[PDB]
Amino acid sequence: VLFPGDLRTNLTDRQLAEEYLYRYGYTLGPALLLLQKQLSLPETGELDSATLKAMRTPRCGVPDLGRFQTFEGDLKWHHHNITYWIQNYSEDLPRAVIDDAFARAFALWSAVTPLTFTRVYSRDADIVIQFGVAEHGDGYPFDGKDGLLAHAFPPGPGIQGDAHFDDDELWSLGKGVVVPTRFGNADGAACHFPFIFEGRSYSACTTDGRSDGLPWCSTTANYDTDDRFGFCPSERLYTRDGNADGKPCQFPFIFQGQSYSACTTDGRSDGYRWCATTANYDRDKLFGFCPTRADSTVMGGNSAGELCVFPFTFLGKEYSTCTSEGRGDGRLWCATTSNFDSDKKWGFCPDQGYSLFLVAAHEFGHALGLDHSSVPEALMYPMYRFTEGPPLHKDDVNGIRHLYG
Ligand SMILES: [Ca+2]
Ligand SMILES: [Ca+2]
Ligand SMILES: [Ca+2]
Ligand SMILES: [Zn+2]
Ligand SMILES: [Zn+2]
Repeated sequence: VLFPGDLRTNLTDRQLAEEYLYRYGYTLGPALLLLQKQLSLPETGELDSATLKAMRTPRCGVPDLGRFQTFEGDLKWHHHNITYWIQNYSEDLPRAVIDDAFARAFALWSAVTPLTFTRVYSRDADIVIQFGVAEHGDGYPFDGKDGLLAHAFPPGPGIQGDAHFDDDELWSLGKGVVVPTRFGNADGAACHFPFIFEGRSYSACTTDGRSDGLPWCSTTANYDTDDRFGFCPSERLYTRDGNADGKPCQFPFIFQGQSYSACTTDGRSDGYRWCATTANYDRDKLFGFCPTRADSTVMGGNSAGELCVFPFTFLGKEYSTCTSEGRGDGRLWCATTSNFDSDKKWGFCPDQGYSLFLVAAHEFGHALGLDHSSVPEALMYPMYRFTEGPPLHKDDVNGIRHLYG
């Protein structure tokens, strides 16, 4: 029926083209014609449906023509060992997955050149890596969800060689929120969203098929045929850090003489959720931090930030997984209370997100001196499109090789 707080203000075709052609350095037919060449679209010189479809797809924020500013130097590194510093992390992913995605993105390039990359921990690095949100320190602000996904600067001193990723995007490995599991039979392997269990398709973790309320997930596309799974982040299964050694929270638990039935911040200013791992913290003084559940935290709607509540009632019916019921755009949402028919509290469920790996490899191409390829399947192509294979293409290789070795 109706979804309040769902805002539709996405720009019209003309405003979009005007901004896009301005932002990526093209500035209408002459400009459009250039854009179609850069992207290898039919060169019609008209704002056609293929051109609009492209302006509407997520891409890199680095201009296709022109540069961000005047840059110092010949824009090619002149020492082979390049240093990089990861100054901050996105919370959408396990810090280790982030470290690894970047390491792998760098490896695609050290592979076909004499360069090598070594992780460092100071602003000293040749390449400083950072997650930022809108205005983030350099005068080239990001645009909120889905516009440009990131950007980087050519080789050089200062901000040059740096790479920035827009944390308004859901960062992942491109196939749904990255959720490493605990205790399944899957060795800690990550959840495979979407997964099939007893029929149904799940795009998040569920507690159904269980009675203990532990959210789990298949680690393959079909659990029914594979029997491989693991448990998702839950304070009912484990806790992190603290002194409880990982033991699950116990509800309820006494603290400051007060009885809690959920994690809490009382006693902290850093909004971190924690809980006692025994029925009484004052007596036993054992506690741990409640892990965060990214697979089912909604975006947008009138409850951004909150968790899907399953099952939830929609049109008298019961839903136990994210749904697209009630929508014509097929997108997934969930209610953030058990009854949506009365509460109307909802949000959109996490999507595939953007591969931190692919985007980083693309941006590192810039931090090394490369520009945009006009070859659709090449890594240095401007637009984002998720693919499973190795991403360096012949064109990327010819380009990085023209600069190094
Ligand atoms: Ca630098
Ligand atoms: Ca964006
Ligand atoms: Ca984010
Ligand atoms: Zn780019
Ligand atoms: Zn930036």
